Amino acid sequence: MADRLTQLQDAVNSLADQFCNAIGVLQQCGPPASFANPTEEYAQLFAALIARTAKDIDVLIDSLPSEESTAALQAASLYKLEEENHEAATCLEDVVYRGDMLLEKIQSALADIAQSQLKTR
Amino acid sequence: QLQKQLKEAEQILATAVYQAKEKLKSIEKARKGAISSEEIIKYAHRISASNAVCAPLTWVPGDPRRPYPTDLEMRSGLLGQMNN
Amino acid sequence: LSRNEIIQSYLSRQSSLLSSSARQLHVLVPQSPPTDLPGLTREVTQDDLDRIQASQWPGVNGCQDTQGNWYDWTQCISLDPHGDDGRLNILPYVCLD
Amino acid sequence: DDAGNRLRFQLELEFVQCLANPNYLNFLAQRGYFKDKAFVNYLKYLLYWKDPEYAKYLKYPQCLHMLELLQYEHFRKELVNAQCAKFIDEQQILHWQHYSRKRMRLQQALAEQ
Amino acid sequence: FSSIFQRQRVDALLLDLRQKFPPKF
Amino acid sequence: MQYIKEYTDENIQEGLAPKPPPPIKDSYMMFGNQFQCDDLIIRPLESQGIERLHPMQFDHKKELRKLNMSILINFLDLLDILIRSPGSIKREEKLEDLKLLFVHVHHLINEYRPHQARETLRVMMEVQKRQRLETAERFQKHLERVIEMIQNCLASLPDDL
Amino acid sequence: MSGVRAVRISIESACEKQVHEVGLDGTETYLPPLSMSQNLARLAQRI
Amino acid sequence: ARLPSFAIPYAIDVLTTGSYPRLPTCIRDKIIPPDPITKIEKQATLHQLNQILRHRLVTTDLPPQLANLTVANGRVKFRVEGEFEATLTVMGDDPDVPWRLLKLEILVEDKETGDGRALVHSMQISFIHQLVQSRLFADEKPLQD
Repeated sequence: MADRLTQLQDAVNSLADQFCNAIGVLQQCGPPASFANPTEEYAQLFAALIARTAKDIDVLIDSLPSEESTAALQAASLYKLEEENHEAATCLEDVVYRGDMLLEKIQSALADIAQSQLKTR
Repeated sequence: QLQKQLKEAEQILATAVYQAKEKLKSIEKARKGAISSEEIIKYAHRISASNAVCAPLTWVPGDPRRPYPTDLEMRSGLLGQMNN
Repeated sequence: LSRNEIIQSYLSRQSSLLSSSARQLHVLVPQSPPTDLPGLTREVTQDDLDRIQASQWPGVNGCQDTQGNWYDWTQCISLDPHGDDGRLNILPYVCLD
Repeated sequence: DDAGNRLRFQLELEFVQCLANPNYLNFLAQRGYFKDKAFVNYLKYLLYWKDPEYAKYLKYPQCLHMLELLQYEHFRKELVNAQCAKFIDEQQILHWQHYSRKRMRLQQALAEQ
Repeated sequence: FSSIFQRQRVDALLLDLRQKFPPKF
Repeated sequence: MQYIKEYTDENIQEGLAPKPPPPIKDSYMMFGNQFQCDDLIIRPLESQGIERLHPMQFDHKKELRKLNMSILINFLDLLDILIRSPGSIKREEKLEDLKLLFVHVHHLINEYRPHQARETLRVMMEVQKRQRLETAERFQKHLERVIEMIQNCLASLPDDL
Repeated sequence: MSGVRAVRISIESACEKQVHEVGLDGTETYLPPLSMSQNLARLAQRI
Repeated sequence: ARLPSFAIPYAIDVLTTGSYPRLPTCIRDKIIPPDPITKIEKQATLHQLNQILRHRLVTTDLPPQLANLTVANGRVKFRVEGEFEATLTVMGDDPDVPWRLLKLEILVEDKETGDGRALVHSMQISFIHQLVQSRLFADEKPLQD
């Protein structure tokens, strides 16, 4: 979850829910007639909410990606990234190898110093 | 005075090569398994078309769906039916 | 279903607005006649991959914006499409890990 | 044998994804088929789902973690208690709402600033 | 569903070891 | 619920008498209750079952904006139905009509779901690459420091001698 | 889809934060801090 | 009608290495005891313990009398040739861990006074093991004591 796409899905469903809620409120409750003010306030609030939801859906649509970046542009970039990841792997391996050799040398040197110091006693 | 300074150099290089070998172990595990991308996308669709590995977004306890097979899928499968 | 009351209707209001939400919108993007596999059909080249890796491409590598701030796919965009205090918060498109 | 292999395939895949269930695990523990060692040879045999070309088919994923957990055998002497099986169920379901809680945290952290 | 009976002397030596070297938690 | 007992009876044996794993199926299976035949498209098309309002120009963002505006205008026309003639036939069409529109607004954005999927792989790879190089550089800096550390200690030792 | 080319990715699984116990009402306790010499103390105790 | 997001990192954890780290480990930690230590890791930890033991011995005032020491496999093997065998080993870091007295042995033997049996029963050897372990936990200059 937590994507712009799930936000857009929930916004569209909230639009449909505001449609059903707006009709079910503004038909069930009203002042009778003449051949109330709370109902008028309800109508204004519902219209404002529907407009805001529409604007948000439009903004999220603008936000997602274009009809450029077709799937082949993703695939070729993926191929190039696999090659460069191989090269980065071998480079990391080389630096680790040099560090390992240096570490084994200094370790053996320190062991020999300790052996001499214990043998002198 | 040779010993103590050689020891602190040894310790710093030891932690450095240790973290580097951690990342190298993870790279070598990734080297063992290499799958085509469309197989990963297809399997991700089968794993999360119905909410099997990640929960539905509006879930309250008492909802029937579960991340395990469920009683109905068990009682209606080939395993429950065809042997009984 | 049968009855909607002030408190319950206001509950519907706050729940719907918390689910949903001077311009500060994204810069508009036109139609794109050059697309890489079907439309323009570029033989696999190299400028396109270098643009998709390093440069700023506003349809592919991110979402651009008025006031200039660039946002790639892993970031969350804060905007205000209305003239209110309420801010739209577009979540990240990818959500790495 | 095409039909025998087909039925063995489908029946085994429903069995392992069924074995994702902690409640079916408690049923198998209390009804006591775990102490049979034909069953432990079967559970050693079922680890061919870990291959990628066989895990391509497992729609319910957790089965494999519990399948490793079944091979331990101190595990199968356990799970006869319903309290530990209920605990495993609570942990599975509470892990399952993970990304949802990540969504809630991210939306509130965006909401405050 | 032993003790070889020279352990009296070793034991007295253990008591002398307890006194000459006390335990320290 | 049951336990496959014939194959577990088969498994208790020695020698080579136990059985091999079954071969992979590349056709219709019957797992659970649905079929889940392989080689399925991730997004099964809209032409299999319902109408299709949009041509092959299919520039997704424009048609999504079009479908948003069409949903709102058909809601306004449903309000015109409820004002003028509630007993008309058209409202049934109208209560079907925007339903079809809502289906398309879901069906387009589900077509962003493979793309999003592919794209998250791409950024994961980029982040993966970057982290490797960062560790490399980190380690090399440590290596350099260790080298010069050893050097200055060696630079100290004939000065003791 | 429509016969999109597949390329062999080899993605490192991100194993940074491993949840140990999921608490009731949220609040996971990520137990391992991934230490270095305490690994030596663990494996020295376990021998 | 809507299709939820594809949850790729779980599928990456499936298809590359066929398991699931993502589940709370309190299942396996509460029910199952931890896995027994293999080989390799054993040899590496023993080698690191040998190095730590060398560096800890060169700092402490070791008894220079007749205690020839061999760091053999994480065990310093303090053995005076006449009478006494000790095996010592540190558990954790270099500065502050005390010593463990893994095996104590008495080399003094006469097969006639002790009537063809050992001079000291394992009861008394274990008693001296506790006493010298306590005086190691007194945390003085330990090896002299």
